[PDB]
Amino acid sequence: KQFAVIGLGRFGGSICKELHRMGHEVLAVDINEEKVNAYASYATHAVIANATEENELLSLGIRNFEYVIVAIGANIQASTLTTLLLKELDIPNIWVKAQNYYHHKVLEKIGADRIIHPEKDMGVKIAQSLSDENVLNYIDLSDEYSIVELLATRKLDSKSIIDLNVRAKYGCTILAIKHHGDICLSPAPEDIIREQDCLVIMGHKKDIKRFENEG
Amino acid sequence: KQFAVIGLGRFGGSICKELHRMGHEVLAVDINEEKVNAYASYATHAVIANATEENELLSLGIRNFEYVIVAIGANIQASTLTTLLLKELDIPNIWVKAQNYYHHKVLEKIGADRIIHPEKDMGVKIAQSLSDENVLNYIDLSDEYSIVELLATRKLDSKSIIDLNVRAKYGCTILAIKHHGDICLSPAPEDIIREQDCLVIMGHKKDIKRFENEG
Amino acid sequence: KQFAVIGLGRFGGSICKELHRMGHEVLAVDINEEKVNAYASYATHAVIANATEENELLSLGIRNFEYVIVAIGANIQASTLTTLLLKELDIPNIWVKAQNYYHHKVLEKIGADRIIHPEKDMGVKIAQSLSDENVLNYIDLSDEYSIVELLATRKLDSKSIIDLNVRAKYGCTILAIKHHGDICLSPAPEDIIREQDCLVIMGHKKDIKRFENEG
Amino acid sequence: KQFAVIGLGRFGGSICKELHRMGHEVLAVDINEEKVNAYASYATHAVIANATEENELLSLGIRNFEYVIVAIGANIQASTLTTLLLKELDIPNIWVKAQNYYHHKVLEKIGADRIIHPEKDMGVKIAQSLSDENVLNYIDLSDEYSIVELLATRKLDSKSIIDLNVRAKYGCTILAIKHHGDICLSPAPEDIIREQDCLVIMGHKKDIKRFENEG
Ligand SMILES: Nc1ncnc2c1ncn2[C@@H]1O[C@H](COP(=O)(O)OP(=O)(O)OP(=O)(O)O)[C@@H](O)[C@H]1O
Ligand SMILES: Nc1ncnc2c1ncn2[C@@H]1O[C@H](COP(=O)(O)OP(=O)(O)OP(=O)(O)O)[C@@H](O)[C@H]1O
Ligand SMILES: Nc1ncnc2c1ncn2[C@@H]1O[C@H](COP(=O)(O)OP(=O)(O)OP(=O)(O)O)[C@@H](O)[C@H]1O
Ligand SMILES: Nc1ncnc2c1ncn2[C@@H]1O[C@H](COP(=O)(O)OP(=O)(O)OP(=O)(O)O)[C@@H](O)[C@H]1O
Ligand code: NA
Ligand code: NA
Repeated sequence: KQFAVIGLGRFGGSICKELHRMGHEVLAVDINEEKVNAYASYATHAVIANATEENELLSLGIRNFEYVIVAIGANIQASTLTTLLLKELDIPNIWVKAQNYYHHKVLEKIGADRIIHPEKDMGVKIAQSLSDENVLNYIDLSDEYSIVELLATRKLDSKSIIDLNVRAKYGCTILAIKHHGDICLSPAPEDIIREQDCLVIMGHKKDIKRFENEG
Repeated sequence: KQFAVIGLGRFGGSICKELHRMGHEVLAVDINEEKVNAYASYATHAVIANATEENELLSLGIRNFEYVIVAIGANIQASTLTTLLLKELDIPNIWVKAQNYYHHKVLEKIGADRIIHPEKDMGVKIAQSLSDENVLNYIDLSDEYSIVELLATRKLDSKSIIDLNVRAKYGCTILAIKHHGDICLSPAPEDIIREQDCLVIMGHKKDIKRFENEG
Repeated sequence: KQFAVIGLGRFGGSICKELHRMGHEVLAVDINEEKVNAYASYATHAVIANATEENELLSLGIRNFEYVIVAIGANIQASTLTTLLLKELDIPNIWVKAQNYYHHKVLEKIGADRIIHPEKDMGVKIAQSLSDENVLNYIDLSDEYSIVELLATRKLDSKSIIDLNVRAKYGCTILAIKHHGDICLSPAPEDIIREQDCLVIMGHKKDIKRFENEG
Repeated sequence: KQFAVIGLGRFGGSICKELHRMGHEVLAVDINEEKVNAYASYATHAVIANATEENELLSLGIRNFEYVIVAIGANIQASTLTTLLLKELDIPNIWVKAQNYYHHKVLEKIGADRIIHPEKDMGVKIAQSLSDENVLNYIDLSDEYSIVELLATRKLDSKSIIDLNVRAKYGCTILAIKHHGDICLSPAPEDIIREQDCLVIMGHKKDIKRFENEG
């Protein structure tokens, strides 16, 4: 797999550094000279180029990349023109970072395979942690079911798993308990719940909220 | 709970809209007139103010907010001077959006309770999906254990749960299977695995990668 | 018919002045204060507004206009987001002025009913007059047939229509002859051809060029 | 014929590409480095130069060109100083693209052989098509007579030429009928008029409008 990342910002530069860490061939393209010099050591190849130009895009050998990530999310004109060129060049996978709702609609029309909202998705996840401080990290399996990594309270100290009627009353299944950097995978009844550490739970979205308030 | 969000960007405006959707009192503060007019309907109170000024900050009644989120991640001077004022005003919870590694170190010194990297965290999660297309969304329970929502392949079609020796060989536990918008919570042996839909699994980080390659 | 012209440039301001001359209700929208003040007397209604904003676009009553002309041809971001909003608002006819080939392709994707190249079409017509000074104005009926308003040469002076074997040899039909501000519609054989005045001809594109060189 | 085009914009670059297509020697002059690199392949010779400088203008051998086209229509100072130099250098034909009415008056004073308004002429032609949707393209032979390429309506279907009394009542002559990419030159009575395709007509300006309303 050969990856090309166009636009070395906070979001684009993180993809370059992570893919280079995993041992992947990454082409880092940016119009800024200082950005390319900073990410020259964090990419297989770093080029100072304008992606809105077809002649400069063909000089990179961009047709040899299966995945191209257009991480420009503040210039709609630069973002939409780039993916119009890549779609014309028959790139199998174009992932674009969008800015707002209207930018999302343009990229969907001109054939962007996946459209990403990094700050919008994180802001929704952060606002869930602000509203309820008991949660630490959650993953939405669907619109009604989710896996929530809860934080243990003071009332849950010295409590066994069989004491908590999550399976019967709340209809939720405890998945894993982490104690002081040691994680217990699929605990069996019964285990004593320690102080304020991680507690992974799975259930309906409304059912987990009932467990937090009651227990 | 009263929340104040300072800086209505892509990240800050998403927290305002999500907290207002949940029914929370949100104060939206921005130095830009156009940003405040756009988010006036998505916040309980929207004020055009400079947060680096103590006199303007005290005019907002900012001492009445338990949570203040400083969502300025491109102006380090504006971000660090705001949280210095809020720390001086004894705000119990200050959550700051950082820009790079050096901005993270300054905010840790001047007393930021939680420091957030929205684009850096999403770029790491996106790069995991680029490297392995079988994964869809994952949550890191620890540095060695994670819950990965896999995507079913063609070889897993018409296969039962008991046929897959994930519990014995791979040491991984299947958590939930979603079929065409219908999610089965904690499936029992045995269930037929359908076509390319969601498949939630839990196990060691290295053990899940073995399951993807072999099966 | 109610027309809205967005962008009062050299091209947009000409549509406003011509439609207002014919007695049509024209809404002139521009983001520049000086442009609106200049065209306030040449439009039924002139508003200073940003067309990329949906709230400002709905304040104009833009849903009441059958034809909206987006005459912005130097800002691709402003041009493509305006027509995305108008397409979302179900405007029956959206005519957009494009900048280059790539801007033409974006507007075709997001549903522009007619795309106009004013300078590109005039430059092609002007370059035809530079290459052959005998022509004055031409209209392309098809890719092989055209009506060319020729200019009479010195060798065509004191020549009758029957003397010119355009119908038999060249396969071209003389349409109209203009003499000193007096235009003769469909002349009959034979009429004396005067000095260097207009001479409208119709025929194949290659056949007219043979007539110019030989006669 | 040797042509020089000064200013490679939307209008100037179209003249360069069209004249180069016809097989003419074109000198493309622009002050922008990126414009010259783009049109280097579409011109015989492309030079990065400032046309307001006499020393740079004489380095191009501009005295060897019969036609010079000054396609600068947004900088009046650059446009008027260029044609003052070319008039001083005794260029036989100087064609200048103007911006407004006052720019047209200056160029007429300092000796511009032909002054062109590309957006103003297209805006007038476009506004004629907006006012009456039956017309497609027209050419003004004079102030009272024109050739209009009409669009066939539903009431003109299955109608013969002799049925339409354009020659007797309206005083208009049908010139050519185009059917599905096939163009009939000077049709003879009688031909059946098909569905909504091109229909070229010639007559007085007021007489054609009567034909559209009645038929
Ligand atoms: N036409 C272009 N071609 C290549 N790179 C470009 C182009 N235009 C902008 N860039 C670069 O893309 C990077 C990211 O774009 P920008 O800063 O506008 O977006 P952003 O949404 O604010 O970024 P992020 O949130 O990832 O920090 C910048 O380093 C910028 O220099
Ligand atoms: N001193 C300040 N007080 C209040 N708001 C401010 C101040 N300085 C900047 N802002 C606002 O904060 C918002 C977000 O800041 P900025 O755009 O610099 O950061 P960012 O990291 O690029 O944002 P995001 O990624 O969330 O789009 C902007 O709307 C900006 O106007
Ligand atoms: N978002 C916008 N909303 C409304 N008007 C706008 C907007 N952006 C630009 N305009 C106006 O549109 C007009 C024409 O746009 P612009 O000058 O960028 O294009 P152009 O192709 O150079 O124009 P022209 O060739 O017709 O002179 C200008 O008067 C400009 O102020
Ligand atoms: N002094 C100069 N000498 C040569 N070229 C020039 C000079 N000044 C401007 N130009 C170039 O002339 C070109 C056209 O000029 P400009 O863009 O100002 O006019 P315009 O009327 O907006 O153009 P168009 O409608 O053809 O796009 C531009 O590429 C510009 O760089
Ligand atoms: Na950002
Ligand atoms: Na123009």
